[PDB]
Amino acid sequence: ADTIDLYDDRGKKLKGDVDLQAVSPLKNSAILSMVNTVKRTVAVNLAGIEKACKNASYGGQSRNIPGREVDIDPTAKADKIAARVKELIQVEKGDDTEVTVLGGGKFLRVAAPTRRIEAGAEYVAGMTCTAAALTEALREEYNLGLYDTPYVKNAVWGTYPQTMDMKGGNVLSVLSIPQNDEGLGFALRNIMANHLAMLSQRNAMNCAAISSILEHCGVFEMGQAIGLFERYQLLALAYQGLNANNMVYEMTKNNGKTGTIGTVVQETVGRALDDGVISVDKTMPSGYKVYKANDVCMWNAYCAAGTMAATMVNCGALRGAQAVSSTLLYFNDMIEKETSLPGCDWGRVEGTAVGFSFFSHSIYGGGGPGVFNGNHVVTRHSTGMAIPCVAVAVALDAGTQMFSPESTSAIVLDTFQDVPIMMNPLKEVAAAV
Amino acid sequence: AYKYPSEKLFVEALKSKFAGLDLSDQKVKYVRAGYLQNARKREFQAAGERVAEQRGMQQYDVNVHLGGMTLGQRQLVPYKLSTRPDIVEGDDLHYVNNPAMQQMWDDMKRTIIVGMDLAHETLEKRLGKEVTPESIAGYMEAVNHTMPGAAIVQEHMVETHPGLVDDCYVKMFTGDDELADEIDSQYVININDLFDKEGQNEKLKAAIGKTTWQAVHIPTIVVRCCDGGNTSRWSAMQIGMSFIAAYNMCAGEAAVADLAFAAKHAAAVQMAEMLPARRARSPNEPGGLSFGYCADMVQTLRVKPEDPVWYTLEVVACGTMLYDQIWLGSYMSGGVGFTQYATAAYTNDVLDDFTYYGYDYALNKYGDDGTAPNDLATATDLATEVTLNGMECYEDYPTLLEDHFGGSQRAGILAAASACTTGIATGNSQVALSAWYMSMYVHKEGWGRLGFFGYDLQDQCGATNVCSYQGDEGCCLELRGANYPNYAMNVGHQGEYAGFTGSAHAGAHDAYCCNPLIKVCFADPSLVFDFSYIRKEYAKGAMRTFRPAGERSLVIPA
Amino acid sequence: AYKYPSEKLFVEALKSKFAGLDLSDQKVKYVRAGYLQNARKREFQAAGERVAEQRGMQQYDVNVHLGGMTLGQRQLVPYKLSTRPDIVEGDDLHYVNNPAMQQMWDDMKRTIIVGMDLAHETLEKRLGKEVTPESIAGYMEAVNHTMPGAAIVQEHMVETHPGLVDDCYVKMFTGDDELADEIDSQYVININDLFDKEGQNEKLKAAIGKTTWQAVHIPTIVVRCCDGGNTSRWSAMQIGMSFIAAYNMCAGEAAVADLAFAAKHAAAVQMAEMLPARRARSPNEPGGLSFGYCADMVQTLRVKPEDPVWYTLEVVACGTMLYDQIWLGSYMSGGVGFTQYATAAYTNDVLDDFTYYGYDYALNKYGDDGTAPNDLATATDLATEVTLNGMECYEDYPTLLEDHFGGSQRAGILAAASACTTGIATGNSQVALSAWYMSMYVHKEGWGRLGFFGYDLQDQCGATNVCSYQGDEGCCLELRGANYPNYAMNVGHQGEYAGFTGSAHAGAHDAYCCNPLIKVCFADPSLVFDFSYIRKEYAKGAMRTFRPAGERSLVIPA
Amino acid sequence: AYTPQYYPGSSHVAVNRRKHMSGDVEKLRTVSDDDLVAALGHRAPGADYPSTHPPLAEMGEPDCPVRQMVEPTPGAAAGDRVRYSQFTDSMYSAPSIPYFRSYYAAINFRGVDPGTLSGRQIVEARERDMEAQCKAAIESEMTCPALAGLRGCTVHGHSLRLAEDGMMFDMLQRTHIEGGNVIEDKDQVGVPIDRKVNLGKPMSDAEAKKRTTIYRTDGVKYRDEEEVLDHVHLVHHRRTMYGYRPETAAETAPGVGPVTYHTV
Ligand code: F43
Ligand code: F43
Ligand SMILES: C[C@@H](OP(=O)(O)O)[C@H](NC(=O)CCCCCCS)C(=O)O
Ligand SMILES: O=S(=O)(O)CCS
Ligand SMILES: O=S(=O)(O)CCS
Ligand SMILES: [Cl-]
Ligand SMILES: [Cl-]
Ligand SMILES: [Cl-]
Ligand SMILES: [K+]
Ligand SMILES: [Kr]
Ligand SMILES: [Kr]
Ligand SMILES: [Kr]
Ligand SMILES: [Kr]
Ligand SMILES: [Kr]
Ligand SMILES: [Kr]
Ligand SMILES: [Kr]
Ligand SMILES: [Kr]
Ligand SMILES: [Kr]
Ligand SMILES: [Kr]
Ligand SMILES: [Kr]
Ligand SMILES: [Kr]
Ligand SMILES: [Kr]
Ligand SMILES: [Kr]
Ligand SMILES: [Kr]
Ligand SMILES: [Kr]
Ligand SMILES: [Mg+2]
Ligand SMILES: [Mg+2]
Ligand SMILES: [Mg+2]
Ligand code: NA
Repeated sequence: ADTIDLYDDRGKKLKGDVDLQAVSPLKNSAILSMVNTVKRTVAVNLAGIEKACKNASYGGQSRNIPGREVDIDPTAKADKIAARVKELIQVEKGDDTEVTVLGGGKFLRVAAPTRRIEAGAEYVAGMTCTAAALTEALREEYNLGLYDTPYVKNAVWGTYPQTMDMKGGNVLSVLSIPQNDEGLGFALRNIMANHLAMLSQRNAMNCAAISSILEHCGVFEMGQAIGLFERYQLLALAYQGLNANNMVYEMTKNNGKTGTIGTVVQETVGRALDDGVISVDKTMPSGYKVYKANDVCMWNAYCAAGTMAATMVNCGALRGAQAVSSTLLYFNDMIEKETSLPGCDWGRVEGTAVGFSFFSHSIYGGGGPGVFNGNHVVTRHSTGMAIPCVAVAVALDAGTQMFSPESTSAIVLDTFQDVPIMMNPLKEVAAAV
Repeated sequence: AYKYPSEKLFVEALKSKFAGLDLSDQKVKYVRAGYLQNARKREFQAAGERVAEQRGMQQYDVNVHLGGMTLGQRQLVPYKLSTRPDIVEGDDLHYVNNPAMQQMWDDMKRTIIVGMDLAHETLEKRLGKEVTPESIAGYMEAVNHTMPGAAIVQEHMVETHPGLVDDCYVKMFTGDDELADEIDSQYVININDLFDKEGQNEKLKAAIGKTTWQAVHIPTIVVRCCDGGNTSRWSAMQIGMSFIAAYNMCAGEAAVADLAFAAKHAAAVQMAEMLPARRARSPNEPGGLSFGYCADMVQTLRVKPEDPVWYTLEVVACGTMLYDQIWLGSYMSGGVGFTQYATAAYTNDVLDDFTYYGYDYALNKYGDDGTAPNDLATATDLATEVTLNGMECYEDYPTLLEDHFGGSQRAGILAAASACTTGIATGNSQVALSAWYMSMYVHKEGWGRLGFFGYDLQDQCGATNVCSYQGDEGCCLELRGANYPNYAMNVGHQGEYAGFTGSAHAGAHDAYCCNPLIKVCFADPSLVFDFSYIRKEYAKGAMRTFRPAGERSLVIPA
Repeated sequence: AYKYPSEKLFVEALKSKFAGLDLSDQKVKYVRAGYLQNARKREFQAAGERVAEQRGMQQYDVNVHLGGMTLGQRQLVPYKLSTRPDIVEGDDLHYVNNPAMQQMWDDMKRTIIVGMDLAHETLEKRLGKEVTPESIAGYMEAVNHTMPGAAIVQEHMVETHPGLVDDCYVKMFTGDDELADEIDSQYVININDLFDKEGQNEKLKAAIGKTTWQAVHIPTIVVRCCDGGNTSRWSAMQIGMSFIAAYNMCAGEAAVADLAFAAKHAAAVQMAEMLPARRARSPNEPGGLSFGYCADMVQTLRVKPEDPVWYTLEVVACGTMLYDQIWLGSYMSGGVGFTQYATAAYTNDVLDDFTYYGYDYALNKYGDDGTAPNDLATATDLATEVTLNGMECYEDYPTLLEDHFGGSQRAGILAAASACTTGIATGNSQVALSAWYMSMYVHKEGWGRLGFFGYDLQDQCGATNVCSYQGDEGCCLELRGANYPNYAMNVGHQGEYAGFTGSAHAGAHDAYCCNPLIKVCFADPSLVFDFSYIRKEYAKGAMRTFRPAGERSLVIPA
Repeated sequence: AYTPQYYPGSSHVAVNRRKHMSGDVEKLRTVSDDDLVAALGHRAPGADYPSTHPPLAEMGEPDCPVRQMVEPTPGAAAGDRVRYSQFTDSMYSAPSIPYFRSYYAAINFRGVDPGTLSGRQIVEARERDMEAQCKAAIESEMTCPALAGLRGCTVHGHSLRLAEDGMMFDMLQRTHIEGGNVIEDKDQVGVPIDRKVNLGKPMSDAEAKKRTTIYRTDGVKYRDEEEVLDHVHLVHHRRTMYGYRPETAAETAPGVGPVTYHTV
């Protein structure tokens, strides 16, 4: 079988000779917990609800419904509203329901009970039970009646159900609605990179882990980690996302002062050759050496680790997210030229990076790296080996972006910054083994 | 204030249809003339003969009607556009035959509103550019060259024929009077000049604030070839090109992607969002159009807000045609379609009579516009009186009943009159919605009939969902639209809902219902369709005197 | 069989563009004339002057191009339609300016194929009706009166002007010759007459079986007002009306709903299915169009199956225009758009030269059409030789490189030549797909460039996804389309994929690629656009000699 | 100890490719800082570097082990704006070809965002870092000032016939010849500048062909560069095989057929 050594975010060894299956999404209790956490946890913007009601700006986007203001102050009653929400959504005493006031009353962290997920088919019960509980709590707290409660309901739920989503509403998730899935099994792929950077508190090693875990959880749900492809995906998860054998950490550290995309390429090849993952195959008349992969899935995993380390060294040096698109492209383009072996995901990282570069530097769509995700038409094409790098680049940015994590995902930071699986994902995954 | 007169508003149209007829007669002689009585049917039959001969295949033929009868065993009657002298044949109000109707929809579908503040913040933050009135002026020139489909950066570009895209343009608007006055007026929607009644301009400027917005209208020919999903994308493409030229940016650098995300999403205000899979549609299609937005597109409110009924019924005319004839009668079905399900709401001054009667009743019982109690008791009183009165009109005037020959038409008009009266009286759209369903229920028990087989799905779900706050039931009327679940299927409601959404804000003497950006955008007289007098435009289209955009005569042979 | 000549196929167009020029010269004198060199740009400038005067607002103005330069600092060159004598200005091939291109797409979008067997089974089972040639004949008359928008059951119906909907019609077709022979031929697509070559008619009839289908084409004007989602609904409504009349049903009983479900869903064959939210679109839009269906709409294969290259390149012309110019260049973006990204594939006989060269190489090395080994080694040989030859052509003829001035154009044409050669040689679409990506990889290393910033997203994903069998990666090429994930964004690929899908079935001397129902439906000469000679139709549109449907001259002023 | 080999091929063009990749490119000219800054058009010569965010030392950074071991470039430490240089290169044997400009940047420079297209190649980086990378490229044998030029917009010309005097077509004519030297008197987006940047003499035709990385029929014919064609084939084949199944057995799967190579 395959074994890996597990290392934490500071390159300290956690556990040795861990069975690769023990970090599988299907087996590792910490990964299972992380999935459950992002499914059932939502944030409530009580300040946004208060503002929408007081200014009758239901639905957002400069909407104003003259005369239909409702003068309520939920941020001043946040503890009372939080207690009612908890009572309304909790299934059993002592269950895993949590409702916590944050920001002095401006926001609510709502971990809906896992039973409400279990009792449904999808993941939206957290969003919907919270929106409903909050609507009821506001109605009761402010003695609302027949003809004003509908407006307050739109302050919570946005333009739902005229729209399929809670557009302009004030119940937030790091997931999107299921109807936005591009295909089968894509819900865990639909996590905005800005969100991922905030989940990790801009710790780039933890961001790699959180993003890689959730991406490969998606790939398993898509049915693209079956049989031989399970080993293929699990090695990529372990080496790119879980700092297996400390390879990502060490390659980044040894190239952090003077290194470049190209020096990380060279280090990856040298490590593959030294470790026996690749060998010289034939030599051309010029002296150029064609390599061969002795372990094909492992060669991919080394390329995945190198792609990530290259992202950390190049975006780290720039302190800018935008270079991630070219890093992913040219790390893999040049490792192929260096070896005559295919690069990460056999060209699918390079290809993702070509279009991602285009749609982060052109008029046609996309945006800065922070708006992409594994469900985005531009960045969906690798099975999990591109987006973790994008999230890391977003975390490393020191302030070059228009739509930064702080502007789109501030509430995500506050909601999850005390959640152990997000504070130390690598230690949690190792401890679960 | 308004005083309801002695002669019913619908009598003129009856006398113009039936010169010399005693309007109390319940009986009539049938001559069973068939189609030859009607000039339009005769013209259609001859058109069908040409069609069949030119293509070698049978097409239109009145004699294919079943039963060995052609249309017109009874008298085929024409339609008067309400408040207009124009009387037209019914076929002239079919949307396929009526270019004013087609262009009203094209004008909405090809519109997107796009903020400029985020783009300007990008230029400052990422490039360190200074945004001045002079740089904005250069941008506005660039965008009005490029948006119709012309080139500004590359070499050896091929372009759209300017004459085919002559309706495409971009104007800016802002609550900041100092900036608005610094830009050449051809590029600016002048809020102060267009909204000079009842201080509406100051309400709009306060609600928009010192923010800058672009009203973008892409070419009609494009949305005709393509769909409403084209609009926000096309707009964003040429916005991006214009920023590249106007600020000397790299023609494709990371910051351009930020401009694209702003123009396409972060600062984009669509007229309508997408729809679910069973009725899958791109954005900017009628199913996604909210009633608040539909009411804000209609501009009679800025012309004569002192008569809230007139604006209300112009919104009814706008919405009933769009939602019933084009959306439900074509997008969601097709064929002969649903012309008269909608014409009942904007012809022969019937709804006008019923609604002005209600307005007068409410003015004398409850007081002035917008001051009646916002409660179920008040909705009950107004809806019941307005509905009874209208039913008595249909009962006392046999040719009025004959005009609204389908129960669904009568249901929609009686309920609209009821809900518009309530909205004007209370100033509250949600209370008016209670009155709408009240009318339906009263009507049903009076005559032991209401509408077509599936007319009152939403009406029997109706009263209980007015004041629900549950996830897929609760919603303020302004934000409801043609995808609100109960409303997603059936004729004879959606445009009326838009109408009395307008009626509530007209009764409150507001400047708009739901979005001030929509309101300013559609006031602009540079649009092809005149959104300030819907029924007059429909008359033009029916009389073949409305010139639409998007024709291809410049590039086709004779 | 075919012999590749000694004069390159593209030389004629070069000589017609540059009278007297030494085609080997690498340098040229630039005179920097600007737009006044070009009649079409001068016409556009004058058109923009009228637009601006008429509406009070600046529009097109060549002088707004950045840098103080107008288009035409180099020579602006025209385009020869491949295999045609017609040379046109490039703007004449912009889809907005070209009614033939618009009508080709409208003819696709307004088409739905609907089975009749389920409906006949319903009438038998639920009503005990007998379905005969005589009852079917009565139905076909009914449906050709009703489908354009005319009434058959109710009284006082208003109808579409038959001249506005003259392009709308329904024909039936069937593998059962006995039935096809009993129906008036004006109502029948004659499979035996249209598919007389190489036994194609017997292949189609065997694939369809003794089943009966309707080819429904709703009015162009309707899909222009609305969208492609209108098509199956409009069809079903009038199919339903026609069954009610032709079988004396209750006009609205439970059995009618069974006919509706059959017409809308259970027996309905859409041209294209819906798309995900990011690019939400109704059915019957280009993103949902599979390459197999696109190839099967083109009819050159029934005209001259003995020259597989001609049909292949007509498919390329159909697909590149639709997918790049209309779909990606408008629905998914807009503006000036993507005319020349597509014209590279259907003008100046360039792709023709590269592809006939490959065809001759394959014939001499591997043998006749369709007999080459279906393997990666064969894809490698053909793609490398065809790509190297084409690159050498661009290197040896500087004005050829100048024609395909964008690398994206060169990449698509070199790879299309490679994959079309491989498809014709091997008769296998999937092997041809390996050849397509091989060409890209060879090209990139030769010149150190390929296409635009984002051109080879799909191509770097490409080779590894040809033979994947994973959920969202694996797929045979015939069933891939413009929503296959890697393909969902970028120019220079989709229409070429359709082309060499066709090439593989042309090489195999099949009668169709993917669906025989589509093949028969679009062979019908009653369509407005001639699907049997795409590039000839494009030339007519570019020369303003193509008459499209859907115009409104009958109901507008002048 | 791993020795990079960069790229296959034995022709002098492949040797030039490895030179660009490895950074072993000869300096052929000098461009002063003030001249380069004027050409780039992002700030006045002599002006302070504008900022997009405060210096890192002033605002501090999140607690991140990667930030703590990856050294910021000087421009990142300073908070510079991300700016760019963009070059277009003639297909008539310009020394540079777009992808190898991007490999040069990606191998030899830190914190860079290179982009490759057919008619333009861009390097985005923090402004002062961008300037250093552009100076290195523009002063080196990677650049001929007739066959290549700074073009931040309106890039048309890489695939066009050269002007009679050897200059690549530029719709904005940002450069022109004066007495045998290429002069630049507009910035890279076409704005006139108040100076004449003298970029020196163009490469002769023979020099361009000795220094070029492009394969074409009038130089090193691509068809004869078998090692490169072998490399392309091998990478395509292995991508194809492993997409089917990522294992050695896929390399002889049914459908591969008798794959063969020229030099191995
Ligand atoms: C076949 C149906 C069942 C169905 O699914 N739709 C039908 C027919 C359909 C067809 C009729 C076209 C034709 O005549 O060929 C169209 C035009 C839709 C289309 N396919 O284009 C239509 N009805 Ni219907 N349908 C209407 C109506 C109605 C009224 C008419 C009652 C009366 O006393 O005349 C009744 C329902 C009711 O009783 O409430 C009705 C029923 C019916 N409606 C019965 C036919 C009734 C009959 O046998 O005569 N429609 C109306 O109530 C007014 C608007 C009118 C629509 C056309 C327009 O809006 O101009 C038309 C809307
Ligand atoms: C601003 C961008 C970045 C972006 O997102 N899109 C642009 C511009 C956009 C605009 C240009 C319209 C105008 O001039 O105002 C349009 C027409 C799309 C639109 N908005 O309608 C377009 N490109 Ni572009 N674009 C093209 C192309 C190209 C080629 C041109 C290279 C050359 O040597 O001339 C290069 C990419 C490359 O190098 O591979 C290119 C880049 C670019 N393209 C650079 C501008 C380059 C410049 O500064 O000159 N396009 C082409 O390669 C051919 C097709 C051509 C398209 C028009 C048509 O198909 O007819 C047009 C397609
Ligand atoms: C990426 C995506 O854009 P967003 O990132 O969602 O704004 C998508 N556009 C496209 O794919 C544009 C493709 C056509 C223009 C570029 C052709 S290469 C769309 O609008 O749905
Ligand atoms: O008769 S039904 O009510 O089914 C249809 C009315 S158009
Ligand atoms: O320059 S880009 O490749 O972004 C667009 C080409 S149309
Ligand atoms: Cl397996
Ligand atoms: Cl010259
Ligand atoms: Cl292996
Ligand atoms: K349309
Ligand atoms: Kr959240
Ligand atoms: Kr008409
Ligand atoms: Kr042109
Ligand atoms: Kr914008
Ligand atoms: Kr809309
Ligand atoms: Kr009133
Ligand atoms: Kr009743
Ligand atoms: Kr030509
Ligand atoms: Kr034209
Ligand atoms: Kr009629
Ligand atoms: Kr049917
Ligand atoms: Kr389609
Ligand atoms: Kr191949
Ligand atoms: Kr062949
Ligand atoms: Kr390359
Ligand atoms: Kr310079
Ligand atoms: Mg008054
Ligand atoms: Mg010569
Ligand atoms: Mg033959
Ligand atoms: Na050889």
